[PDB]
Amino acid sequence: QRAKVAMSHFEPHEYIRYDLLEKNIDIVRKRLNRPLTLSEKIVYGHLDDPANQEIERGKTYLRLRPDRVAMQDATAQMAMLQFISSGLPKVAVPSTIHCDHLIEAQLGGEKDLRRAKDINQEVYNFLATAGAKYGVGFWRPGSGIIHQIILENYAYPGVLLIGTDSHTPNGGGLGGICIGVGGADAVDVMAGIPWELKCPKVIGVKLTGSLSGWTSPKDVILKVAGILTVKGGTGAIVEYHGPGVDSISCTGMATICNMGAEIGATTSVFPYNHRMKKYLSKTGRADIANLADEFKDHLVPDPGCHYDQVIEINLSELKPHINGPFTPDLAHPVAEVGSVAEKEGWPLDIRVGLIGSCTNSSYEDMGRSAAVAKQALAHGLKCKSQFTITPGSEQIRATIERDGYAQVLRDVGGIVLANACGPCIGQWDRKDIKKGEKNTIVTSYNRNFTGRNDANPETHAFVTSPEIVTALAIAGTLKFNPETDFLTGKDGKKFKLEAPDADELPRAEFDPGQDTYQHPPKDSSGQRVDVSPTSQRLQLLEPFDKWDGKDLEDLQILIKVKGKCTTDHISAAGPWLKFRGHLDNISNNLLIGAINIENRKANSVRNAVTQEFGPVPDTARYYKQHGIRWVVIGDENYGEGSSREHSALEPRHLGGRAIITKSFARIHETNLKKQGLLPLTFADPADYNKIHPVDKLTIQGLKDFAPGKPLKCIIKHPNGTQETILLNHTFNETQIEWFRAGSALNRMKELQQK
Ligand SMILES: O=C(O)CC(CC(=O)O)C(=O)O
Ligand code: SF4
Repeated sequence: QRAKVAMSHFEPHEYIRYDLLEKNIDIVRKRLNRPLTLSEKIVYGHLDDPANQEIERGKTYLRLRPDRVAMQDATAQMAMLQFISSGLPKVAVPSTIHCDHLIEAQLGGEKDLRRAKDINQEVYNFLATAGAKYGVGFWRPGSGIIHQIILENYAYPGVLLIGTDSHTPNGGGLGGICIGVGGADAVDVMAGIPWELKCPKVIGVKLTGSLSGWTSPKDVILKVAGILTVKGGTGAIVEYHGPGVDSISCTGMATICNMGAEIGATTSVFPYNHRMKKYLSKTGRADIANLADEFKDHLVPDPGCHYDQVIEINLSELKPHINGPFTPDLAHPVAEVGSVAEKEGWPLDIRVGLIGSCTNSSYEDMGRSAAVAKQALAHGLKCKSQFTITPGSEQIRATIERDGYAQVLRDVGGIVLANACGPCIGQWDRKDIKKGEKNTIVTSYNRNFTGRNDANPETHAFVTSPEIVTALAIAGTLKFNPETDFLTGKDGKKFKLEAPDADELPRAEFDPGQDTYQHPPKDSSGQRVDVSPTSQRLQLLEPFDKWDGKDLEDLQILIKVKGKCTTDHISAAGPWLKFRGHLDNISNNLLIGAINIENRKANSVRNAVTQEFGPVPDTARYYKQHGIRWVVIGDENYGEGSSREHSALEPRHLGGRAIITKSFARIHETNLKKQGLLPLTFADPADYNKIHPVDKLTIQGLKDFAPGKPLKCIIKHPNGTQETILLNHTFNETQIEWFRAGSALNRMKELQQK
């Protein structure tokens, strides 16, 4: 470039390329002859061949070059084990590993971490030395949660970042296009080969007005989530625009983008503006803010760019919301959730109140919660509900501890957890309830699908802002309304809660903390990575079978799934995180949470030759060692949720060939294709009704598998009738080669020596 500004402090030699962004935007701009949205500018500004790339929203697969890769320790293991199989020497773009997903909440900060490190020394150590070996930066356990370390250190306007986590859109709060992927997408960028992405549509949400009172940034995506729903954002990027943008802070902007993962959006982004400039300078990146100020026409939407749908939200009419209890999109004003709870049969007294995580743990957030705590304490009140605080990073723990917020929150009775996901992915030894107990918990997180936080199917979880969680945790009931209601203080007087006031960023600078990162040594030409051969924690990958050149006749249906089938139903979290680097060990959780349309139950499918009902994993393995290839049949938005590539490897390992659904979620469908399976959707969703557990399917036409050509499937019913349906797919000729080779990885390897 002519400028020479580093990407971050951890890669001083790797410089931001806005000259390249601008050359490619301008190449593109002139083929297209129209105004581009901001996400078109950053996405198309990162094409590997802008002159030849065919660009059609919701139609072409864009071939991109991401700037940096970020991995999280529950998905970095499989990501690094597949990278280890590419055979490549070192990674090709800046990459980092963050250790946040294997630390369980039990006693508090310090104690839960010493136990995580003892318990997990094998995995942490594989990650650290594979880091030292292949050049990936390593954030040491307890250092923070990946989306917070990224926003505070690695995100900047104009970055195209990919992370092995669904909540990676968090970065859009700093004007970057940060998309979540499975580990095999991460090894493509890391291997140096172009990454593909189906050209997104752009939903535009225009923000008008200013935020007030109890209303936070969190509210804007709770309202939008309710407006679009879980199915609403699939295939698009939500771009936020309007006067109202400058009324939100950078970390508030990151809250909104972060929760956009729950409506199925490819990512979410906000335009470079002064709030982001400010945060850049307060997080030690004044120079990124200054460089960006000179490339500002490339970091805002063009005038009159076109959104395929526009949603208009008035921040000034907006008022506090609590979403749930079993999806992020049943939206409620905080004002009404009391009544709905009693009309509906929802536990009214709030059991545990949880604030924090990477969605709501900025200094601003911690401060507004403390500004509510400070008033209850000022009337000798304390938390009527159990209360936990999770800092998203060591830097946020260190700075809020120092500016006093952390003690305020201990004084109303909160317990500060380790700077790790903890109860947000379900990594929580909860004890106040009995299992099966019916109870209500309120968090400031994002996802509140079933059993996500404690695996108690009957726990009713609502998500809202940290300030409303504190206010409702002192109250101990969903019946309470902060805005309106009075509290009886220790002294017998009533008073009400003042809407919090708080500094957006520290008056002072931010305390980084001690000893959070391990640099890769460009030194250790002799760094060695060893997976002990008999480890129950880690296992080297073994190449999947290449395709047989034949059609898939007489496939047995392992399970026909009724309803919602999220990646937590396919590959559960909680206790299976322990085996996230061991494929034949986590495979014993294949589809145990899914509902079998035959008997309305989970984990009891009927074995075809023994005619006895039992676990799905077992039955699949049965089929496998008997030579039975099988298929999974699903309903809408299959593979919905978390990025877990183990939802695609695990059917591949137990002998699955195809998953035929009415619709797939984005990240799950890339992962099926990457692992050599067939993701197929019905060309008519009414055909899901022609297929029964007992039918055998033949998928025909693999021989002349073509982009756009649909596949013909013959349904063979027990009485000798058969039916023929058509099945569509989104395989381009790049993905058909992954199919052929048996996985994308087997293909990757054919491009060297075969
Ligand atoms: O149906 C598809 O082709 C994929 C989906 C999600 C995506 O990859 O963006 C879509 O195009 O809507
Ligand atoms: S599990 Fe929760 S805290 Fe962790 S990265 Fe995901 S949204 Fe953030």
